[PDB]
This record gives sequence, structure tokens and C-alpha cells, in this order.
Amino acid sequence: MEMEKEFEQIDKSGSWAAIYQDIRHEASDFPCRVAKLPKNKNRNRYRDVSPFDHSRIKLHNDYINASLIKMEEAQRSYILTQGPLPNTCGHFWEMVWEQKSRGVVMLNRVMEKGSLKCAQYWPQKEEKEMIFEDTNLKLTLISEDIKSYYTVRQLELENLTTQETREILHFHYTTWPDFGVPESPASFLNFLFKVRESGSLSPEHGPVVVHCSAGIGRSGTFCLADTCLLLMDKRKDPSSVDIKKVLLEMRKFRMGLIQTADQLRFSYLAVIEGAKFIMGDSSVQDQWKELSHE
Ligand SMILES: COc1ccc(-c2ccccc2)cc1N1CC(=O)NS1(=O)=O
Ligand SMILES: [Cl-]
Ligand SMILES: [Cl-]
Ligand SMILES: [Cl-]
Ligand code: NA
Repeated sequence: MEMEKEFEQIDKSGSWAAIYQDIRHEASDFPCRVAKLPKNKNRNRYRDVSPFDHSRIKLHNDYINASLIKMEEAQRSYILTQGPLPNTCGHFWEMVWEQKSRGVVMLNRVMEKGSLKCAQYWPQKEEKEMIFEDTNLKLTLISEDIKSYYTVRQLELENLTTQETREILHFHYTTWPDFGVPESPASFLNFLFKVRESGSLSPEHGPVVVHCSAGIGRSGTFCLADTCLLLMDKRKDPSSVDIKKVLLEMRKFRMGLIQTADQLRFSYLAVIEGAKFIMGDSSVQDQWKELSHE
């Protein structure tokens, strides 16, 4: 694969920083007029992380800090959003409901570096459901499966207006530090494939909702890897994937995707290693499971 040749050349010349900064300089710039309106100040976690108008998710005030990353060639969509705020947990679950998502991928912890980077937007106990009065939704913890570095939750979301009920799967990576990277390619891919195996990325469901704290760094890394693997999967041709071009394509839909050079570097590693599975190595998934120490 060309990505592996290019990774070798970037490593040898120690130029991940320059390569990553070139991507930032070339990244699309689009207006975020709605996000910046005064009435939406308290709906944004970070003043400088906004959804572009053209790709933003509208609630059915229609504003949420969330973007539809619509990957035409790969035929997969993701919604990337910030970690919900205390006043936007209702909006968040409303979006899940309206967009018909089946999975939420959370790549952060509620507390990071002493600070609250995400609201407690799901119930931690079966007998303590959450009711969101503004959006008329009820959220119940049904079960959870806790592993050493991630947790999967079965949630029940009820639209109280219609009394319809849906099952939402919550995939919570708990050891991915802000501005950092997963422990190994194996941990990351073990997690990614857990999401894939649930059905949550199927085109029969709405786009998976992915978030971290700002919904760009770790959320970006996750989606870049998944898309690159899907592209080579559809063509069965690892060598045809250009990672930097795919990342630039994603950045047309939301700003700042992948926040450090090392996250970009890690994405190459994950994609090169995931390629083994795509192209028919049937022992590698169990290797990843074992190496992840779940
Ligand atoms: C704690 O995580 C973050 C905090 C602030 C910003 C940020 C804020 C303003 C401008 C650019 C980035 C970005 C992050 N992220 C780092 C990260 O790795 N993922 S993230 O999008 O949650
Ligand atoms: Cl947490
Ligand atoms: Cl802490
Ligand atoms: Cl918060
Ligand atoms: Na458009």
C-alpha cells in the first residue's frame, strides 16, 4: 500500500507536524452564521468550534452543534457533535431520534484534566431514567457490558409524544485522552469493529452519532479510520486509499477534524493494520482482542 510507503517517508524525515499543518492550511472554510448567533452562545461548548451552516444538523430554535459528514464515495454518513451541555441533552437525544441513529459513539470521559468536558447525558442506573421535558423524550439504561477500556450500553429511548420506543447502543471508549491517541492500533480497531458488528453503521439506520468533547479530534480520528477502511473494502485495494485526501474531504463538512499530528499518524497505523482484516486475514481480529486486554 502507498499509505505504508508514505508513512515510512514521513517517519524518516520526521515531518508529521508539517504534513498535519499543510492539511489545516488547505482545510475548507465555510460560514457558521447560525452557530454564532447570540441566542446560540449557550448551545456551544467551545467558542471556536462550530458546525458549518451547509452541513449542520437541524432539530425539527433548530440549532445544535452537530454536522453531517456525508461521505459520498464511501457511502457512509456520520454525525459529529460536541459532548452535550447541561441545557442541550434534550437536543442531543432529539437529534438521535430525528436522525434515526442506532448507535452513539462516545470517545471521551465526562471529566478530563479536572474539567467537565461532557454532561452526564445518559442514565447510570436502570431505576433512574432520565426525562427530557423540553424535547419530550425518556431515556432508560437497560443493560451495560463493561470492559477494561470501553463500555457498551443498551439504552431505550422513548418518544413520549407517540410512545414509540427505540434501542440505542452506546459505545464508550474510556481511555482515549483528550489531544491524545488510543493505547495501540489493536485497542482502537477492537473498539471500531465492536461498533461495526452491532449493525449501527448499516445504511438501513440513520447516521451513527460520534462525539468526544468538541466533536472534532478523537471523533475525527475515529471517522477517518472507519471511512478509509470502508473505501479500501469496497475496492478491495488498500493502495488506492489516500488518507490526507479523505481527511480533507471530511473537513468540508466539519472543521478541525483530527486535532494533532500524532492523531493523524495514529490514523495511518490503524488503517494499515485494519487493512489486514479487510483483505482476508481472519486471525487478526482475535489478535486485536487479545492485545487490547479487554
Ligand atoms: C478536551 O478536548 C478538546 C478541547 C478543546 C478543543 C478545541 C477547542 C477550541 C478550538 C480547537 C479545539 C478540542 C478538544 N478535543 C481534543 C481531542 O482529541 N478531541 S476533542 O475534539 O474533544
Ligand atoms: Cl465518563
Ligand atoms: Cl481528572
Ligand atoms: Cl458539561
Ligand atoms: Na448542501
